[PDB]
Amino acid sequence: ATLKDITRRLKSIKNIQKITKSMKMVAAAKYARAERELKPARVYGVGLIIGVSSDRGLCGAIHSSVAIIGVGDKIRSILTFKEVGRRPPTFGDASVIALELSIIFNRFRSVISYKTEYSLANIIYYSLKESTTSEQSARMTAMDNASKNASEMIDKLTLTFNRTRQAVITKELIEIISGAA
Amino acid sequence: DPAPATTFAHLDATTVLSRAIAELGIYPAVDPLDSTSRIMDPNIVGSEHYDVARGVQKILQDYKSLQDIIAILGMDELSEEDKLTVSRARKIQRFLSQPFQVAEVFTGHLGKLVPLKETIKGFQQILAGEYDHLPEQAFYMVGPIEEAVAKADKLA
Amino acid sequence: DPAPATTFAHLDATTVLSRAIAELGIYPAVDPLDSTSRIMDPNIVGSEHYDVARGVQKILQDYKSLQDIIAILGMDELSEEDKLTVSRARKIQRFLSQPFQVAEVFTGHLGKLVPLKETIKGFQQILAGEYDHLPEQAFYMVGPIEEAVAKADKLAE
Amino acid sequence: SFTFASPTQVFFNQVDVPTLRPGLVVVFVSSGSQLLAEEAVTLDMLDLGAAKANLEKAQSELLGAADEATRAEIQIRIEANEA
Amino acid sequence: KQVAGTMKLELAQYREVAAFAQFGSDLDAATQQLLSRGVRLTELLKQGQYSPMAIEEQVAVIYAGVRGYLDKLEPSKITKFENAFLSHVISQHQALLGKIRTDGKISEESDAKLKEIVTNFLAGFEA
Amino acid sequence: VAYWRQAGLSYIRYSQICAKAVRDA
Repeated sequence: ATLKDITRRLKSIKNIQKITKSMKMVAAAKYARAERELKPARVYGVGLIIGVSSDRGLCGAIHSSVAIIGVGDKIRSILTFKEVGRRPPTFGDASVIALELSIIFNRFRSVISYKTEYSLANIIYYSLKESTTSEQSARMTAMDNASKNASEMIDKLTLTFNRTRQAVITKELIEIISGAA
Repeated sequence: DPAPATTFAHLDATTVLSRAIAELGIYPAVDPLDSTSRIMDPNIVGSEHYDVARGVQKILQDYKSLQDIIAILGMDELSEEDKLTVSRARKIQRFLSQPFQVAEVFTGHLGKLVPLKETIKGFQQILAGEYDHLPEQAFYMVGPIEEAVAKADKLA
Repeated sequence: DPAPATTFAHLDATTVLSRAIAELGIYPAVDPLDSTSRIMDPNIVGSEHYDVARGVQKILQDYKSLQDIIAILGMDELSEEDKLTVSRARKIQRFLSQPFQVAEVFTGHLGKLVPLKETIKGFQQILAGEYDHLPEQAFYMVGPIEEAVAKADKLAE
Repeated sequence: SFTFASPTQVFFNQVDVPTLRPGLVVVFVSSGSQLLAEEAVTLDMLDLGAAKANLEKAQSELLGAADEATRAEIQIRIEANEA
Repeated sequence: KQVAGTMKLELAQYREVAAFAQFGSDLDAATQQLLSRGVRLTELLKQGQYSPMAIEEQVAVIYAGVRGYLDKLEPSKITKFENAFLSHVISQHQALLGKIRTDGKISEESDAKLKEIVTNFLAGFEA
Repeated sequence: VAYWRQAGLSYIRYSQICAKAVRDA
């Protein structure tokens, strides 16, 4: 509406655009690592609810699609283990969960696509290795789109700013001219 | 602008059209949150009419004041609660569109005229969540709610 | 606006009030990032006073710059250092609010006058993280920092 | 066909098997159940000069100490190190 | 001119990355170093009022950040570090400051002496 | 019955200890 208001929004959406881009780049590297680790994890995999996701949002419909234990801080806050997702999952993570004790996880397909004794720890591990590959791809995807949406909003807001900037000057001048005439 | 701004108070009912709405393909391009009537009163139209109208407007306003976050991050970041309100609001937005007898060349559809009781019932059912399972596009450019049901059946 | 804009240069101390702040129930509605004084100088008020004042302004400017980012991307995206500055800043914003004797008809609270010594100490301790464990609202609409502690105890039960 | 993998490495996509129980596989495995092992390694990577140090350290905590099932964990570590 | 160029370039590279200085816990070391050099040089551009500095005193502080001697020092301590550091060199190492003035640059001898003073001074100050 | 399975313990803890002992060597 007013130049000061747009000024603050513009600085805000400019920062977001940059952060979303950097977050896309971190997730791209995290996915690159995860997809490499998923290869030997699948061949190993071949041979109560409770719900598998992570602590971190900004990954689209990863948490919502999978949503009394739940691995991931998002699972319990929406509906217990914390500190998952940030560091790639290990078999030790699966053991911790199994020791504290269907299985609901996001299965990796591609960068865009994903779908919802000792072998007990194997199944938890399988779900973990698939989940993070899906989560890192989905975050990379969502942040790419967010950074694009931020870009288009920066342009739209900059145009509104400049039309308002010009209109303010023109209006002030017309009031001055009218008073003088 | 002083011209339209001064005109409002001379009216008993106002239908305010929106370019943004037209560009989304919703015709007639009525802004449902900026169009008013003096007879929108429970003692005049009855409590049922009034309640459904205000209920429709509440869900639309709730959808509106999420536009900031949706424009940046999309619908997938919202809570389940907010996603439900977005899905219903989008269906309501579409069910508010209607083929006009006069605009048949542009819509490609035969014009429709809907009885008041059928309008009340259709939006009542949507608000109640009776069609939460139906796709949004089924509600686009129809007359009565039965056409939205039939349209969804042809899709899936 | 030309009228207030031209007035600034005639003053030695400026207290700038903001509707954006009043709207939050923060009274007096003083903008801590737009109020100035000639004597806000370490050689006049002393280094302790000056350091705490600049520390308060820094934390509030850091929070102000973050608000808009966290409103969209979320608190969970902040580093531990950032969310510590957020929680402390929000407590500092609240501890700047104060019930006035002349405003009892508006606040429902008894008015309070806080000695300068107590003002410095109070903000020093919040900045130092001495009340990180206390709820936000304990700091709202009180006099000295001892009332915030007492309010926190009262807020438990 | 025969599949032999740890959660991180694939070795194969007669087999001598220790029963799992820490020991040598001839086509070193830690444990598990296609042969599935929590840690499967060479054989080139293992030392072995430090496993003796690990065995003696585990036998030091055994003469602790004391409280049951602690203890049982120490003995398992002794069994893995002996192999 | 022997220090202002390097500083200008490192701050320009920092400004490209600065927006997510608080939103990059898992980004790579190269951009982590740009950020680390970044708000160190920025802290060194802070200055009190009413004590303008001789050019040789300016370059001695700018050199310390540019050649990387404060990268391990907590950001918030740099302003108070410089005050203490500057008082120390003015009082005790005027011979050093004169050498940067008489010779019109920081030589290898001056560089070695400044390394000893800064590094040992840093460890005492951060305690 | 195995000694570790008396007061406690699971085979998951067994394997967890054995796997770590391999890494540490």
